[PDB]
Amino acid sequence: IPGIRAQIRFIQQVLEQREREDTFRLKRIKGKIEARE
Amino acid sequence: LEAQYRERERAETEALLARYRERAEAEAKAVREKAMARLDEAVALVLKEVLP
Amino acid sequence: MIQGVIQKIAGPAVIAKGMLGARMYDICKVGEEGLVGEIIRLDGDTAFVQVYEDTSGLKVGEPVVSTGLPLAVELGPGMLNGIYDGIQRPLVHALDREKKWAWTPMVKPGDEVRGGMVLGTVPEFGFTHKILVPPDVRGRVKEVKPAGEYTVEEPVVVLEDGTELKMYHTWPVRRARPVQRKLDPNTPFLTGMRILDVLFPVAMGGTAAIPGPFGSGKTVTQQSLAKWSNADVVVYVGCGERGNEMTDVLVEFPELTDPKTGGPLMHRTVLIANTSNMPVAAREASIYVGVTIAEYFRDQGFSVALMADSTSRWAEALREISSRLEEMPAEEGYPPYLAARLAAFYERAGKVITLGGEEGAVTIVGAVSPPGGDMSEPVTQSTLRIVGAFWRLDASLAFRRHFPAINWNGSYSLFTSALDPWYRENVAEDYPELRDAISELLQREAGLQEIVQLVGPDALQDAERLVIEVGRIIREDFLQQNAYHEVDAYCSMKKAYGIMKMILAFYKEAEAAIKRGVSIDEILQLPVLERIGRARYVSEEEFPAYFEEAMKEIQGAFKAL
Amino acid sequence: GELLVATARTQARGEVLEEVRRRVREALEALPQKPEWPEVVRKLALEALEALPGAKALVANPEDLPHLEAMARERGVELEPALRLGVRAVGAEGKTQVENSLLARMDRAWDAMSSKVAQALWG
Amino acid sequence: EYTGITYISGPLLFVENAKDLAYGAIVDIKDGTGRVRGGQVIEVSEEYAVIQVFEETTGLDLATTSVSLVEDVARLGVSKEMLGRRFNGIGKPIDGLPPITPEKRLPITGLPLNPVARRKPEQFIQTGISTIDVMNTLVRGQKLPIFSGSGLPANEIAAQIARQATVRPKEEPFAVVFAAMGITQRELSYFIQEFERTGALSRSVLFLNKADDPTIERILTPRMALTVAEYLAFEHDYHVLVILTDMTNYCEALREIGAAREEIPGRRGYPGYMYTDLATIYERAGVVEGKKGSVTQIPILSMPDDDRTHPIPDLTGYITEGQIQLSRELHRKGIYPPIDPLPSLSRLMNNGVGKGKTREDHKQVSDQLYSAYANGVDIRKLVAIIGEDALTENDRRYLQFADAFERFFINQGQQNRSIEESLQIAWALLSMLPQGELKRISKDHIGKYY
Ligand SMILES: Nc1ncnc2c1ncn2[C@@H]1O[C@H](COP(=O)(O)OP(=O)(O)O)[C@@H](O)[C@H]1O
Repeated sequence: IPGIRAQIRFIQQVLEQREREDTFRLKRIKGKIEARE
Repeated sequence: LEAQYRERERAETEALLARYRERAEAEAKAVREKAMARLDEAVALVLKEVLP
Repeated sequence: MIQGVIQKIAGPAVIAKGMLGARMYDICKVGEEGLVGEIIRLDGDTAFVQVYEDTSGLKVGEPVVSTGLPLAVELGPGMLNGIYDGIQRPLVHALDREKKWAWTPMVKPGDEVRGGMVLGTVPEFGFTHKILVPPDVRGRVKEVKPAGEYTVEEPVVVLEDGTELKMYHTWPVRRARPVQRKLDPNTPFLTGMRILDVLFPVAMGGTAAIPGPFGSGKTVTQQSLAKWSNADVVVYVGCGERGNEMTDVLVEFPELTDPKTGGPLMHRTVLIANTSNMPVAAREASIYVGVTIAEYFRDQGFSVALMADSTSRWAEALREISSRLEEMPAEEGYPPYLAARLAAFYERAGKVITLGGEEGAVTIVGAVSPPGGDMSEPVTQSTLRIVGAFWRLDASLAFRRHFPAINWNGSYSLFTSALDPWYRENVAEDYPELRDAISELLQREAGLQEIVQLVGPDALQDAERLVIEVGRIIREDFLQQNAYHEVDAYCSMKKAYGIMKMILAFYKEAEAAIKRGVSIDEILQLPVLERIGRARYVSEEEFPAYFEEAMKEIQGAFKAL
Repeated sequence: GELLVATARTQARGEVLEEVRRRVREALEALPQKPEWPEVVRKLALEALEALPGAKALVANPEDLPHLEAMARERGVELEPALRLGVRAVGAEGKTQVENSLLARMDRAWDAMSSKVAQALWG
Repeated sequence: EYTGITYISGPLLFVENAKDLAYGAIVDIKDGTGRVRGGQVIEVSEEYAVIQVFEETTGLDLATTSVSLVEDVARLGVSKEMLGRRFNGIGKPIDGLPPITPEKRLPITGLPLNPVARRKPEQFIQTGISTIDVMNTLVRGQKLPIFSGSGLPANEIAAQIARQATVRPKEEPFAVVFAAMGITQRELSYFIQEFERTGALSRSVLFLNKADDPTIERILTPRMALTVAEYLAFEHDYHVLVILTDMTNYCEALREIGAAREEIPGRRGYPGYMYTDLATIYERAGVVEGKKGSVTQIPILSMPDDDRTHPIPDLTGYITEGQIQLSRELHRKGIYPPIDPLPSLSRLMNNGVGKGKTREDHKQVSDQLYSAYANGVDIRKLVAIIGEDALTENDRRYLQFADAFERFFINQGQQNRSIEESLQIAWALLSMLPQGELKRISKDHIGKYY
């Protein structure tokens, strides 16, 4: 059961990894289009 | 045994280098003197390529 | 100033050119230095040119000349055995001007012809090249050469009293070659690989994407297909080359053999390199040059395979050209225009009824290389939306030594139903039912393993342990294939179904034995199991004998009870 | 000790190159205080207009002037900026900038033929 | 010919010329500076103005400041005498010795020589490390990355290979080119001392780029190194091993300027051109024409934030023939070298193994060890799920095999294992498994070698 929270925890952080950082290469690209224009 | 092995290398890592010092500088002298007589020929080759 | 121009400015990768008044949009232009470029922007007072190479070799005042071709390609005798690049040219001309070809007249003066009609034949390379009336040309054959020897530039025929025809023709790589109709996906492209042919079929003239991270085995699927697929000709666009992937293919493939004949595979191949030192323009045009050559061979009545290493790198080369042209960047800075273009490419795939009857086809297998596992844009995203087939090499399946490393849970062939009848009529009546049953097995295993990950495997009933036992045999004895073994490197259709029936028959017997209180431990160490495990290595039907060997062995287990 | 030799040759080999250069530059520095210097000065300025640039004018020390009013009278004209042993040129109003100097051209030589001079010295 | 600065924004400087425009790629020199300041022409803007990129800081530049055109790009002072010297990223001496006396002056972008043959990598390079030589053999012409992360001893491995590598009886001489990028002064002093003390320096050219050296000098470093390697291999017929640490640091510098260059950023803030610049480096490897020499690469790819999916390390995988991936988790368990045995591969491995190369059972043994280790590692997860006592007898053997593989095969007490030694350890550990469970070893090999 603390197996659940365990490896499955790795789960939430590859998940979370994936995008507050991915979602950001992006708010900033679009800036970048007419941010650059 | 180490006592007579460590002092072996030191009495060679002095003689060997100390010999290189005789070799190195004699080969320094040996590169200068070949250059310093057949030299104006070099100066000539250069000058002749700057004033064109 | 109609046919030539002079560089106004260069830097930032775009050459601005004064003149070139008759140049077409997307035509290749030639700089005096020998570099090529593509006309991208036509403006009232200049032409903007994308340079396919280093722009320091271009200076203001330099002369620029039209080529007249869309980016064009030459299509005639001399294509086979040839090695070109992104914009077709010896690894410069395209087709030998000196080489003599034996032209055989296949039309008489007075015959009425239309674009695609066959007027002559040339045994340029066995293959027999088929000389066709260029698309958009029809009328009456007023003059035609007799059976002799001629160079490409020579005129072999005149139509409508003066259009002159040669053995070759030019075509804009950017424009898909015309055809009467596209036929519906009906015939499978027999790969010889069990997982593909069975679960994720590719149809002759189908578009099936190959996608996954770097080093998952994407190219290898393509190369095995060429060594063994049922296409007569292969058009390999070995793009995204780097470090030495160019020299890796330069003197290597010239030695690779045709498993079918025992002759060089290059003897039925056309290579189209896309190296890093090449302009974004050339690599962009490479898929169009290849597809056109591919369409050319299918016109003869051949089934050709077009393997595109890869489109991720082609979209990066295109984004470089677009940004240099100052086109507005979107998602990941890619231009808006890409999705329609990429789709237009894959649309040129298909099995057709060629001009003058006869059937041929171009099957496309495209490599997918996302920036890094993200599997979004460019490549993957847009591609997986077009293609009908996707074979997902799985790095975890590879690390586990399960070959081919194709994920039977994440892969899909919209083509399964499209090709099932070919298998049912020519190989086995139970092909579809067998692959559906194996997939349900694998599907059930996946669900079971998820639960076991939580509550452990100790509570597992015998019925669930049996399903994992057989599921494992499917993975190890079927899904996994050894590309390095002289036998298992290729698995004929006949062998694929026979191995499937041995596994499925072992399953039924396994579930039947359990239902009669036979210990699973007794079945797990059944002697036939080790033979089923080495079945992929047998090159004789001795494999279907395993079915009877399985049944009697279970009987010996029904005996002991 | 083997390294102890190569470097001691390198220092020696250096000293000789650095003396061959010392002299080569002494020659040019004391070049103006001899004849055949005027024929040198003009021939430099010739290439300035003879090269890519369109014609306009050139400049030098005020002692290159006694030896530089020839094509000055042929619609060009001479002008110290301390030109030392060289002559700048102006191709137009848009400067263009072409400079033909003996020091500047020496430096484009001590690297062009670094081997040849060594080849003449030792080999 | 001389020009004048008309604009300065960070690394980008515009320069107007009244006569003769310098062509793209030419090196220009800024006048009036204490240290040499190079501007590389990038574009012709029109109106006699070019746009350039500085190779060092632009602080203190003024509009109107003078600039001269050198008449050419940048270059390598090529000579066999490059061996035994330590240089900067730009090829300037760092060892207090005189500047190189060139036999030829070569452009560095990869255009010079056209050295490569269209032949496959082949034949052995003995690194002296068992986990490479035995299980993931490096071959002449291959690109075999070291895949690591921050805190791991990737540089110790790189330095050890530099000291130890050879081409066992080859008629051709062997050389090392070692290039370091964005390293500290302490690291530079350490690398220098190591090459000098061991006598590894005698057969090596070393290029060192410091963290505080110009970003442009870092970009040029791998190009100086690859050009020297191609020269030695092609013109002198040598088998050359090039070691490049760290490609991720090279990428941080290239990425740093992409912004100043006006590009729309790609994923993770990287340059949109990441893969086609990186391709200019990984394309430069393989057998050279004549087949007397070859260029082999061992690039170090550290995971930023330990993420092997970051675009930099992820795009590097395709440029390699062998990959050695290091893992922090493994290092924290005290297993060194901290190689992930289920993520290290050999792309061209099959070309350097078997009868007449290593031994006939090499592929079978490698396949079986890889399969058993991967199963054993998964079973470590299963043990955590169910408990050790609930594991089957068969699974317990695979669990134990994973420990044996790590303790005995991966771990070497620094020690030069022959392929025969490595196969022997492999067979010894394989004995732990039931013979009936050796699915990937044909019976012919079991009888002959077990
Ligand atoms: N079918 C396969 N069998 C075994 N190893 C494979 C297979 N496919 C890929 N690999 C491993 O992955 C490496 C990279 O595969 P590749 O197809 O070249 O990658 P990519 O998907 O980037 O094209 C191969 O050199 C090999 O080591």
